[PDB]
Amino acid sequence: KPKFFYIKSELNGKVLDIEGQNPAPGSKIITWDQKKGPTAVNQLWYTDQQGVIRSKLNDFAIDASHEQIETQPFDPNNPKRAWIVSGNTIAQLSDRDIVLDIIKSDKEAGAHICAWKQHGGPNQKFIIESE
Ligand SMILES: OC[C@H]1O[C@@H](O[C@H]2[C@H](O)[C@@H](O)[C@H](O)O[C@@H]2CO)[C@H](O)[C@@H](O)[C@H]1O
Ligand SMILES: OC[C@H]1O[C@@H](O[C@H]2[C@H](O)[C@@H](O)[C@H](O)O[C@@H]2CO)[C@H](O)[C@@H](O)[C@H]1O
Repeated sequence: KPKFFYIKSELNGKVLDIEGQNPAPGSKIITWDQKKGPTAVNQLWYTDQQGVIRSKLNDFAIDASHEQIETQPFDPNNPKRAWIVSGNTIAQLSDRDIVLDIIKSDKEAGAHICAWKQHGGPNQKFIIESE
């Protein structure tokens, strides 16, 4: 029922990816080279009926409880787990000044992601790309 999308970095054209296709909670979200087709499941995302981002793989939310972002089951009363599309950024629903951010602008595949104060830099710039 939902249409899925990639979250693609303007820093290097790599996409957000649940490391190793791991459906367990606490799996790191990293940058990785884009896959197409049935194996792309851990790079595909959608927004739920309230507009909040989830993974196609396990319907988990993005979680910024730790320095590095990871997957966790969605909890509507945990502000660290509600992330939204906001123009060319992924923003924290509860604080729009906080966006997803490729740590230290690392351009290598496998880079980790953090929640950071918005500054307009290319490491905070993401394009939503329909599957
Ligand atoms: O390492 C990030 C990368 O992992 C891929 O999954 C690999 C896994 O890393 C490897 O240990 C196993 O032998 O094969 C899997 C499939 O190639 C993910 O597919 C990819 O999306 C990234 O998350
Ligand atoms: O650490 C997250 C934060 O890093 C900034 O980049 C810094 C980096 O932390 C530092 O080690 C290096 O010497 O200087 C970099 C450039 O100022 C990012 O700008 C910010 O977006 C976050 O990613």
